[PDB]
Order: sequence, then structure tokens, then C-alpha cells
Amino acid sequence: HFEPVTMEEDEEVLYKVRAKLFRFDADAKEWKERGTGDCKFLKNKKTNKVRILMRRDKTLKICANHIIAPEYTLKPNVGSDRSWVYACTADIAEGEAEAFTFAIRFGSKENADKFKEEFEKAQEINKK
Amino acid sequence: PQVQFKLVLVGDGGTGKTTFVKRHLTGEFEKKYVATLGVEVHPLVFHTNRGPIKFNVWDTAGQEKFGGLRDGYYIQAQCAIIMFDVTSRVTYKNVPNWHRDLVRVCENIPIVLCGNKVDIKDRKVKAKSIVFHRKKNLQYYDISAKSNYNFEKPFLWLARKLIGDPNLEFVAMPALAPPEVVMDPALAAQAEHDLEVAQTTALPDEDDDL
Amino acid sequence: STVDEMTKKFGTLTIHDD
Amino acid sequence: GSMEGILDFSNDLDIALLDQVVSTFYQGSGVQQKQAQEILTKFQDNPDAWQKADQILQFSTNPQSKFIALSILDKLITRKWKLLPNDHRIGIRNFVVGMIISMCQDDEVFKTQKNLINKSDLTLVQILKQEWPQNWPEFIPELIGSSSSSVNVCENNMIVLKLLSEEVFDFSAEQMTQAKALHLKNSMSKEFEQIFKLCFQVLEQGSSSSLIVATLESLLRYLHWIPYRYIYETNILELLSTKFMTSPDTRAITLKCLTEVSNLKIPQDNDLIKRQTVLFFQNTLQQIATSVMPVTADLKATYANANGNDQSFLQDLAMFLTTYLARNRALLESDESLRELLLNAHQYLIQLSKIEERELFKTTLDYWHNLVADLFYEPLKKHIYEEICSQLRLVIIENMVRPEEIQLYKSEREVLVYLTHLNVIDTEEIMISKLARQIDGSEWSWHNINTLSWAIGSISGTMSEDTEKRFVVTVIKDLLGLCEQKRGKDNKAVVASDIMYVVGQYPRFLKAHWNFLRTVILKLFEFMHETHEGVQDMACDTFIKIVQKCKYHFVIQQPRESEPFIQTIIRDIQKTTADLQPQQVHTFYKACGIIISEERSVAERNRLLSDLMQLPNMAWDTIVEQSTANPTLLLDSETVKIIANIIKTNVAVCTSMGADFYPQLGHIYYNMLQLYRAVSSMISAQVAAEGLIATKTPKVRGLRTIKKEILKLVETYISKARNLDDVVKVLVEPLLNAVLEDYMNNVPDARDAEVLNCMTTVVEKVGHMIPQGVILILQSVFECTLDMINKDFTEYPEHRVEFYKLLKVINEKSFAAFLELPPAAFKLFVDAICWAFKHNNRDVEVNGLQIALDLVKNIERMGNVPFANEFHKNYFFIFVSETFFVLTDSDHKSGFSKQALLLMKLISLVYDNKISVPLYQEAEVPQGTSNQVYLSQYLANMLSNAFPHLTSEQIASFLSALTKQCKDLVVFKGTLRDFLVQIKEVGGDPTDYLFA
Ligand SMILES: Nc1nc2c(ncn2[C@@H]2O[C@H](COP(=O)(O)OP(=O)(O)OP(=O)(O)O)[C@@H](O)[C@H]2O)c(=O)[nH]1
Ligand SMILES: [Cl-]
Ligand SMILES: [Mg+2]
Ligand code: NA
Repeated sequence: HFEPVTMEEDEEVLYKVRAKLFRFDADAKEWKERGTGDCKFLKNKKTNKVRILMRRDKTLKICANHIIAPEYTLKPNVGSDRSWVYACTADIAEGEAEAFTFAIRFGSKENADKFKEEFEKAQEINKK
Repeated sequence: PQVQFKLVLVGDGGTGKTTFVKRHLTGEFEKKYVATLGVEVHPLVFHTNRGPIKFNVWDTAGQEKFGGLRDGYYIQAQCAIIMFDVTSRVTYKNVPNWHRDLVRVCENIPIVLCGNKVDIKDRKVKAKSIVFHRKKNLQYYDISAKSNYNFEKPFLWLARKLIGDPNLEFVAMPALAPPEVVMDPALAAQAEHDLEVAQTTALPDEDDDL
Repeated sequence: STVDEMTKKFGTLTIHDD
Repeated sequence: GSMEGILDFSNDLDIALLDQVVSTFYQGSGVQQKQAQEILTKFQDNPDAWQKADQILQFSTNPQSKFIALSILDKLITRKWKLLPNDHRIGIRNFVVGMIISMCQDDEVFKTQKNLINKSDLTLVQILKQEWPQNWPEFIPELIGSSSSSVNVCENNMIVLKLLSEEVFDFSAEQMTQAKALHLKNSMSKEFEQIFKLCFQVLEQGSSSSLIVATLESLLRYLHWIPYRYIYETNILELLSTKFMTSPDTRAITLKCLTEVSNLKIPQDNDLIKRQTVLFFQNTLQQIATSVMPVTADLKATYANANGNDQSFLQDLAMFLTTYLARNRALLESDESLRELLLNAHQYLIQLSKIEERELFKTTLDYWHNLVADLFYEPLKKHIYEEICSQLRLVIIENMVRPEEIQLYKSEREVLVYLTHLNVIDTEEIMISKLARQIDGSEWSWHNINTLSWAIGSISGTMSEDTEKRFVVTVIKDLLGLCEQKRGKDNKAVVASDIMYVVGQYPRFLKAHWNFLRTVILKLFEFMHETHEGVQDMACDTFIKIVQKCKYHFVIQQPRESEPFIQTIIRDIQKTTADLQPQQVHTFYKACGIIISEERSVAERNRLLSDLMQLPNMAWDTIVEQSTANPTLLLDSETVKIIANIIKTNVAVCTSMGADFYPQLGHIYYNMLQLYRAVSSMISAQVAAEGLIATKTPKVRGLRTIKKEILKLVETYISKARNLDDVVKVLVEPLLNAVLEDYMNNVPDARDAEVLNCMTTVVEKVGHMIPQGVILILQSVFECTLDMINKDFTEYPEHRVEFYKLLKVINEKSFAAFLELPPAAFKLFVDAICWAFKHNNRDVEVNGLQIALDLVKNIERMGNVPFANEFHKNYFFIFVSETFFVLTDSDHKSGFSKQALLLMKLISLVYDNKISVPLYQEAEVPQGTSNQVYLSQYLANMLSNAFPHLTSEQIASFLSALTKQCKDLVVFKGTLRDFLVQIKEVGGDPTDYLFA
């Protein structure tokens, strides 16, 4: 005999799409980028609750972390055929729970429409 | 955290110092040039495999008339970034001057030289012209605060030198499970107001790939 | 013939397994 | 709170209030820190604050508050010093000198407050710049003497001398006048003998390393300017190359001194100096081998471990070796006793070249270029370096970079081409065996196969054709074999791409072997159907790449083929491009356009052109007929996409065919301009109905894309057009009618800047033939665009840039259009040019100044006529003063050269008496007076009001110099730079302007 010398483990990935997220600044009336990276829909294996988790490329810092609530409604944006905008009542990307008016843009209109389908799929799962 | 390092960020006015820092703080891209007056300090945390590392970023003024305390800002700095603009020959010509004033106060610190705005097609300061870093032992990166080309590299390099581990990597910060907040009608009035205004303000840069 | 035999092999280059 | 009390100067300054405000800044945070920041700023920028600095140096215990006090002193010394009474000057000198001596004698303070000592020393050097040696001849003797007493004062005197050398020789060019620089340089030069004795003495006899390091830091700076004799005719080379290379505290700095010694100005015909230059190199390499690491050490591993200052040291070593060897390697190549030294030093560079560090690699790569170039051309030199070059082949190949990193790749290719020529057999062998280690799987990875492919492709055209044939065949066979072996779509895609990459890099081989070329191209067509990421782009990029180089083999009829292969491509074009995205299709069509331009029979080229354009011409015709019968169809976004893509396919083919595109342009031209109008209507309609926000909507952007691609197609054709008569008679009038009025009559946010761009090209190519057309262009875009861009520097950036390009080309090619403007609009033209000067944006600034310069030249060329006389009466002094304003305001430094040239031209016009009328209104000055005399008075008056701190003597001297020197541009520029220094201070010497 010779002797020898992130908090996502519990979740299933339903949808994985590449996107850019914006937050609306009400005060100075304009849109501001919050991050660009993989947007992910994560179903918890314990609670069967689906969330959006989005991380920025390279630094991997969280720019979105909230439940896909059944109350939310994806509305279009006047300047885009590949974006949805919606009110979120509690996001914890920055740490402290806070409300936002988000927008989320994609590579194509087909990606955006698929996102909307998956977003509504996930909403139905969260009704239980 | 309490593992914290002071970083001075210097270079000519309009090179993109403040834009670069804001990108790292909030993720936004500021299109407007609003000149920094003297200095703004911004705490900036990265999550690494050797625990979190905080930079106290002293974003200084590049315009002569808004210089403020000038080299006063460099005292007890433990690292720095010198910034220029590859679309502007004069911002690279002034790099030796920013370095001179920086090292006279900070004799032995890691320093990164950054050529910003490499997204712009008509590049004026060519790659082969950029050699000032060699005899002064500065790390050099082409960067773009707009496209995020190499935007993490200056902070990753300084992190490695300050902690004294060349295998240090940025890693994914812990994603806590988000809350289950029920909305009340007392805050739905302002959410509905903000939402109607948000939909009718066009998102910026719609020709971009994302 | 060496160029011709290479050309023939080139013709059957693919990305698919089966 | 109570922090703002220190802004009250009616009271005595509370030092404890200062130190807490200073502490709140350097150790506090948030709202607290930000508030202290604005108070220290307002305290410092108070012009009285320097008087309260001697107080702080004595009474305060915070080094930061003292630092800030010296910064306030520094500002007074550089800017207001000569305005003080003589006693305040001496008083300040004394308590700066006294503070330095007292800080050096206190060992506690000398160790722990290094920032505050170095700042005091810098503040001393600023006094010397004002006061030495003319009012302080004993500074250098008194400095040398005081260095005997205390070893700490000796060390600090070396820091003072270092900084003095830096300020006089390294940073004086921008910051002081030419005359003051020369005075200070001569002064340092006069007393350097005495400075060098002290320096050499300390290096010989000293044992304190902190003293030795500081002395070597000063030596590094002296080496920039001192004569070579101080290095060669003393013992100092031995000391540097042996004694100081052994100890690690001194090593770092000594190595940098020897790097600069290697660059000293040296006589090249003295044998004793050649031996001394050999010796210090021999000694330096010897210390490295015995005290740091041997030749065999793995420097890649050491550098990556990053212990202490190893990375900086290895950087400095590379800089030393490359610098010395570039200049001196010839000295080591003849003597056989120096052969081991030569190859050892190069073997260290080989090991340094393996370090994973991009910028270091560039530095070593510049040296390898210099060497292998010399081995390619210089006789009997390559045999010496055969073992060095063989190792270098492997280093370059293993670190080869993609063609996308353009500068690095170009440098690597050049070096590798030279090394391939030097020994083709060795290069071939290394590449074949590297390929074998991908096949056996011991070095296999996506990155590793990619890098090898980029290297194998880089040496195309260096081998003989026969050797190349054998080599390519072997590489392709092996790579084809590699693909068959590998399992999975990811792996096979990576190898197929590399196969395709190498093939595209070897066009000579493709040209000689038609059967193979055909098979490759047919394979690329199969790959245009693959959905796997990146494959379709690869296939399209490779296709156009091959075509650019082998086009002639697509256009002729090859033996054993029924027709030229271009015909065969055009037949299956629908089936071939069916699965491509739109811009992939456009590249495909562009590639076909390259081929078709090779056919020199007009009838056949034109036939191929219409055959190629069959699909987009059929889709076009069914949309013209549809959408002209009912404009309703253009709101259908799907129809808008189809139309844009037709125009884009036309742009892409026009881009490769140029003048040959004309017949195809003719098929669509009139209907396309009608479409431009129908689309224009849609856009104005949606803006009225929905608001300015409509310009952001997908439907309006889609329509604007149609307009822009149409403008882009026309610009592209016209830019490359050979038959200008057809351009004028057929294309131009319909274009101006279609676009100009629509531009003028749209709201600002709906005006396409592409209109201006397109017109710039039209005026460039045929402006000389359409004078009434240029007039119509000005009228339609000039005033309405100027008003978009004359409220700030930020808004409408594209329009702003294209606007000044348009005026530039009009001013060159059709200046008569500016003559026909009514005086009110000509005044706006002048306003618009001066407005361009004030931009920071380089594209606008450079054209502003160039237009001004060309306008002045255009008026000179008119001679002695009423328009030239009236232009000078109205606008000469406007141009002189607006040019002066941007020269002197410190926010347009990027435009100095052009400003100086414009200013020189304006001044020269008066000096040569080329302005015939007087520049003054009658009876403002005496009646006989020359423009010369009145130019001097206007300028003297202008500068006295603009810079009231200048004396009349200063202003008059500057102007005599400037006007006398208006023939020699480089001297003129010097005089301007002297003025820019003197306006930053009070009491500048007027004699300074006699320098030249
Ligand atoms: N194209 C491009 N523009 C950039 C980039 N980074 C910054 N900018 C622009 O440059 C301008 C100046 O940016 P700032 O960060 O305000 O300049 P600064 O260096 O802080 O200047 P001072 O505060 O005066 O020293 C802004 O208009 C930015 O939009 C970049 O990476 N690419
Ligand atoms: Cl001494
Ligand atoms: Mg700023
Ligand atoms: Na290549």
C-alpha cells in the first residue's frame, strides 16, 4: 500500500435564453441597462416555484432575481418587436427587496415570443 | 467586506472613466458626458474564489479646471487605472503625465493602463503605438465600456496582484431564493402610472444585437 | 493521383455522426 | 455642520478643524466624505490660502493636511510667484528648505512620512525652476556639502536631484518656454561634474541600500541626457554590471540603468568602447546566471507564480536583452570567444518568449522580427542562430493567434514567414508532428487545433509550389482523417472549419488544381445548409475569401466542364442559399459580383448580371406592381423586410461590381425613386398621426431602412462610376427631386443624415459638372441642418458630422455655390465654420479648420475683386480672433497644428500685402496706415482684454516674433507654445520670444 498525495444546486432549468435587461428610472424619464447575459427560468425541486435568475456576462453578478408571479403581465414596448416590459414588486439582485418596472430585449422576435410562452407556462406552475 | 483596497482612476477628461465605473456599479451605459468635479468615491465589490474583494474607487476629474485636489487624491492608494481614449491621440500623449503624478505619490503599486472606446471603427491610437506601459511595468488592456470588451480584466488583474494569488477568478455570487410579495392596492396606482410611461418611452440602441 | 485521392476524401467530409 | 467654518478666513484657521475635515475625507465615507471633499476643494482654491501654509507645516500633526498645504504652495509657485514681493519669495524658500532638513534629521519622520517628504522635495524643485541658478548660485555646492553630515539628507538630496532632472529634461517641453528650458538645461549641464562626483562616490563608498537605490534612481534619469564619457571614462559600468546586479534591492533599478546605457549616444569607430560595451553585457548575463536563474530555468512557470517583483524583473530583463541586442549583437557575432554569450542571451529570450503574458510577448516578438529579418538579408549570419530559430518556430506556432487580432497576427506571420524561408524543412517537420499530436490525442483540444491551423495558414506562399503541393495534400489528408475519427457534431464542426480555413489560405494551390477547387466550393454549398452554430457564416466567409483570390478560375471555361462555373453557381442559387439568413445571402451575391466583374466581354457580363439578379428582380417587380397600385401594402412589416433585402442585395452586388453595376441600376432606378417617395409619405404620415415617438417604432424604422439602403445603393454606384456623363444626365436630377425637398420639409427627427452623406459623394464625383445642382443642394440642406446642430455640441451627431463633410467638398469642388448665396446666408456659412472649431469631436473640428483654410485660399485666388475685398472687411478679423480663441482656451488642444496653420495663413496675407483694401473703417486710424500696423494694434488690444495679467511688453514681443516667423511653421508653433505657457502664469519674460 502507498498512500495518496452559488445557491442553484436545488433547481431545474426550464428555459435558457440570451437577453439584455433594463430598469426604468421614473425620476429622470429614461431606460437604463441593468445587465446582459443568460436569462434562466429555475424551478425549485422543493417548492416547485419558478423564478427568473439572470447573471451579467464575465463578472457573473445578478441583475435579476424574482418570482414569475401569476399577477404579472408582459406588455410590449413602443420601440421594439423583440421586448417585453412588466412591473415587478420584489427583486433581490441588489440585495434589499425592491420594486421595478423592467424591460427585457432579445436577439430576435422569435426568441421574445418563445420567452412569453415560457413565462406564461411558469406562471401557471406558480398558481399552486 | 473588510478586505478593501483604494483604487485611483485617472486620465484625460472624456476618456470614459466615470462611464466605466458606472457600468461596473449598476450595469448601465451613460451616453451623456457630465464632467466629474474633483472626485467621486464609489464602493465596488467582486465575488472571487478567495472570498469577496472590495475596491474603494476614487473616480477623479480629468478636466484641468475641475481637477480639485489633483494628486491629493492619490495618497495611500493601493492600486490604479490610467485611462485614455483610442479615438483621441492627445489622451494617449498625456498618459506619461498622469503616470508621473501618480507614481510620485504612490511609488510601488499595481497599475493598469486602459485604452477605452475600441468599439469605435475609426481608431486613431493604433495598437503598435501603445508601448508606454512596457518600461513602467503597467498591465495594458484594450477596453470598451460600451461593448464591454475586456471590461472585467483591469479589476481581475489588480485583484490577483493585491491578494497575491494569480489563480484568483471571479465566480457566481450567491443567488438567494426571492420573496413571495403580495401587492396591495395602495402602491398599484404609482406602478400603473410608471408602467404606461415606461411602455411609451422607446428602449435605447434598438439596432444593437441585444 | 495523390491530389485526386485527397479530393475524393474531401467530397465525403461531414459534420454528422451517422 | 461645523466643518464649513474653515472657509471663513476673517478668523485664524483652526488646525484641529482642518485635520478632522482632512480625516473625514481620507478615512470617512458617504455623505460625510463628499461634504469634506467640497470644503477642501473650496479651501485649496481660495487665492489667500497659501499664507496659511507655514502655519500648517509647523502646527498640524496630520501628514495629509501638510500635503494639501504644499499643493496650495505649489499652485502659487508655478502661477503667481513673480508677483510676490522679494521677501515673501525668500521667506517661502527658507521654511520649505527648513521643513525638509528637520524631517530628514528625525528618523521616525524620515521612515514613516515618505509621501510628505517627496512632496516637499517636489515643491522645492518648483522654487528652483523659478529661482535657480540666477538667484541661488550656491544650491549645488550647499547640497553636496550637506550630504556629508547626514546619510538621510544625502538620500533625500538624491530624490531632489532626480526630480530636478525629470522636470528640466523629461517634462519641460510642454510646461515651460523654449528659452526657460534651455536656461535650466545649460544650468544643470554646467554643474553636472560636481553632481556626478557625489553620485559616483556614494555608489562606490556607500553601504546603505536605501541610499544606493535612490542614487541609482537618479542615475536612471541622468542617463536620458548626460554625455557618454561619464559612463565609459569612469569605473561606473563595472559597478552596475557586477556589484549592483547581485543584490535584489539594487538589481531592479540597475537593470533599467543598463537598458538606458545601451541606448547612449556612442562613437561607433573606437575599439576600446566596443570592448567596454561587450564587457558590461558579459558581466550582467553572468550575474543573472549565478545570482537569479540559469539559462535552462522555466521562466513561464516563474512568471505565472508571481512571487515578489519577479514579473517586473523578467519584464525588465526582456527589455534589457532586446534593447542591447538590437543595437549591439554585431559586436558578439565575429569573435568566437563571445559565441556562448550571444547564444545564452538569445536562449534567455527564448524562455522569456514562452511566458503567458500578451504585452511581454509583443516586446520579444518585436526583437525576433528585427533578428530574423536581419538573418534573411544579412550574409553569413543565419548559421549562427540555427538552434535559436528552430526553437522560435515552435514558440510562434504554439502561441499563434487568430487573424482577427490583426496587429499581433501580422507580426507573428511576418516572423514565421522569415523563419520558414530560413529553413523550410524544419518548419514543415514541426507543423506535421504538431498535427500528429492532435491525431494521437496527447495535445488535442479545440484551441490547440485552431491555433495550429492559423499557423499553417500563415506561411502560405513561402514554400516552392511543389513543396507546397506535397505539404497541403498531407495537411488536408490528416485533417480529413482527424474529422472522421472524432465523434459528435461539436468536434467535427471545429475540424471542418479548420480544414476550410487552411484551404482558403492556399489560393495558389486552388488555382493549379481545378478539380479540387470545385469540390471545396460544392462542399461549402452543403455547409450553407447546416444549422449548427457558426457553420453557415464559416461557409459564406470562406466562399467569398476563395473568390476574391481565385475569381478568374470561376469566370473562364475550364477543360472537361461544359461552361464557366459562375453560370453553374447562378443556376442553383435559390437552392444553394435557401437556408441562409439575409446578410449571408447578401455576402453570397457580393461574391458572385466579384466573379462577374472579371468577365470583360460586355454582353456576357451584362447577361451574367441579369441572371444573378433574377430572384430579386422578380420579387421587386411583383412589389412595385402591388404597392404602387395600393400604398396600403407598405404598412405590412413583412413587405418592408422583403423590400429592404432586395435593395441590400443590390448594394452588395454594386459594392463588388462598381461601374459594371450600371445596367442593373437602370432596371430599378425610376421605380426605386418612386418607392423612396411613397415610403417618405408613409413616414411623415405616421409622425403626424402618432407623434415624434413614431420614429422609434418598428414600422417607421423599417421604412427608414428602405430610404437609407436606397441612398446607400446610389452613393456606392456613383462613388465608383466611370461614366460621369450618364451620372449627370440620367441619375442626378431624379435623385435631387426625390430626396432634397423631403429632407428639407421633414421635422428634424425624421431627416436621414444619409441624405447629406449621399450628396457629399455626388458633389465629390460630379460637382464640377452640376453648378445649379450644388446650389439646389445647399438651399435644401444648409440652413435647416445648421439649425439642428447650433444649439449644443451633442444633438444630432451623425448629421453634424455629415454636414461638415458636405460643406468641405462643396468648398473644394464648387466654390461658386457659396458666391451665389445671399449675404445673410453667407454670414451663416462663416458662423457655421467657426462653430466647427469649437467642437471637441475630432471629425467636426478637423473639417471646420480645413474648410476655413480652403475658404481663405479660395478668396486669395479671386484676386482684387469686390467680393474678396468685402469678405476681408467682414470676416478676416472674425477668423483671426475665433482661431485665437480656440488656440488659447485649453479645451481644443487636439487641433493645435491645424489652428496654427490657419492662423499662420491669415497673418501671412497681411505680411505679403495680399489684402488690397484697408481692414479698418475710415478715420478709425490715420489714413496712410498699412494693414500690418493695424493688425498689430487689433491683436495687442484683443490679447490685453483676453489676458489682462500679461504686460504690454509681453504682448508686443509675442506679436513681433509671431509675425516675423509667419513663413516658418515649426517656429511659429514654438512661439504659440511659449505664449500658451506664459498665459498660465504672471510675470513671464518677454525676451523669451527672441529664442528663434
Ligand atoms: N463609444 C464609446 N463611448 C464611450 C465609452 N465609454 C465612455 N464613452 C462616452 O464618453 C463620454 C465621456 O465619459 P465619462 O466617463 O463621462 O468621461 P470621464 O473620463 O469621466 O471624464 P471626466 O469626469 O471629465 O474626467 C460619454 O459621453 C460616454 O458616453 C466607450 O467605451 N465607447
Ligand atoms: Cl557624502
Ligand atoms: Mg468622470
Ligand atoms: Na493564417
